[PDB]
Amino acid sequence: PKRQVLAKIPRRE
Amino acid sequence: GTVNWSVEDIVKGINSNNLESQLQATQAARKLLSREKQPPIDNIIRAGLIPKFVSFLGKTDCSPIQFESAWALTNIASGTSEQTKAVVDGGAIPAFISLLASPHAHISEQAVWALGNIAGDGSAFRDLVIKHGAIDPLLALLAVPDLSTLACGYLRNLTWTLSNLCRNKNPAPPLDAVEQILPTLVRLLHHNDPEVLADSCWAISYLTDGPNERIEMVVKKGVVPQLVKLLGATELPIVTPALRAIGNIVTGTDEQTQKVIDAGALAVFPSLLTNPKTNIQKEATWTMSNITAGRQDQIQQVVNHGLVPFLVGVLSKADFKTQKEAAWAITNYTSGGTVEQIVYLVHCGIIEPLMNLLSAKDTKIIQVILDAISNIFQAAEKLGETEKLSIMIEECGGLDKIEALQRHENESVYKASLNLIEKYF
Repeated sequence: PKRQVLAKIPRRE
Repeated sequence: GTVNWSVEDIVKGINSNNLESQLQATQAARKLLSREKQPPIDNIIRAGLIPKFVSFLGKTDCSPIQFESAWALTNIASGTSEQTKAVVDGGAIPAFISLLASPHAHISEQAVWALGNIAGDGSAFRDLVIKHGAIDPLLALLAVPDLSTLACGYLRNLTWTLSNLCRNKNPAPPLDAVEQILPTLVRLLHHNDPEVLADSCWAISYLTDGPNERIEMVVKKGVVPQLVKLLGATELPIVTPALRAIGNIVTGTDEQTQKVIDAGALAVFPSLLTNPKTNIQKEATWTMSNITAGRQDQIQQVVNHGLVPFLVGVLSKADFKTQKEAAWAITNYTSGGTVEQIVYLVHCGIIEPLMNLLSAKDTKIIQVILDAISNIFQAAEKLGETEKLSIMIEECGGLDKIEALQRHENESVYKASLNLIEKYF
């Protein structure tokens, strides 16, 4: 009966 | 000097026949694209600059313009899928994969970053990055005896980009790619930087978010004890993915779930089930629900670890989403548990908070609670104790709430409720 973080990052500095 | 250029100035410089003017204009583009507030990505794309940036990635002779264009393209690729697509459509993927070999660490790192953004867009670009051969050169950057000799930001960027190659489903990453990446993830999972650990845990959480054959690939690598250790970390950014990973793993086989228990996971759940971060409690309780969906000897270990009172606690007071996971944990527990285990559960006070949840405006939790009440009664009649149990349910207002449910806008709800009221009331 079991039931089942930014992906993108700009460089600013 | 390169600050606050107009896009047309940038275009003018990049269209000059002058590499230094191009470099100056590319850096101006990079600075434009590096401001947090509304970077003019679309204007840059519309000006036709992506193919020029991509061609600059190949200028081994001018590493500053490789870096500036790699950074500009990283930030275009960090945008929308259409913006990432524009980067990919410019041929950036093979050009960035070639820059992973750059002798300049800050350029290699930028290519890692850019590829992370491209892969992070979704399964298709993730797989296209893989098909273009990114994994071998990425892993080669981590092929050092001691990760601690790598620059901290570099290692973090690598770990993050690897986690994006592990990320996303429909489809999940190619099995061969996972098998290729996993040994490095296992190693990163033992590194002492909190951000590397967080992103490594995220990657494992992605890889275990699938069928049991996917879980097995991870569990076979021996990571569960380390995930349990990270489960006890003080840094919430670590506990969160470590708990997601453990929760994913216990959606697998009883044998996979047993590896989590053997690793000592249950000893952390007193804290997790009382954690002040709502999502931790919710995910811990979801995890518990899949452990109580296992074998009776696994239920027994939940018991021995004193976790049933914590499940009573969550059920009694928690974010509603967490209580719903707790309800599932109880219904699973009562479906699979011995009579003695179900008796113990009642002795811990499960009845009253179960009943109190029957007033939830949520049809699924009501169904789940009713299944559990039924399963508890079934164990009671194996002991000739339904009367004592019925009193309990009446003594805490549960009988009233089961009454009203007979007249409820749902087939299974009214059905199971009406059945209870006559089979036992």
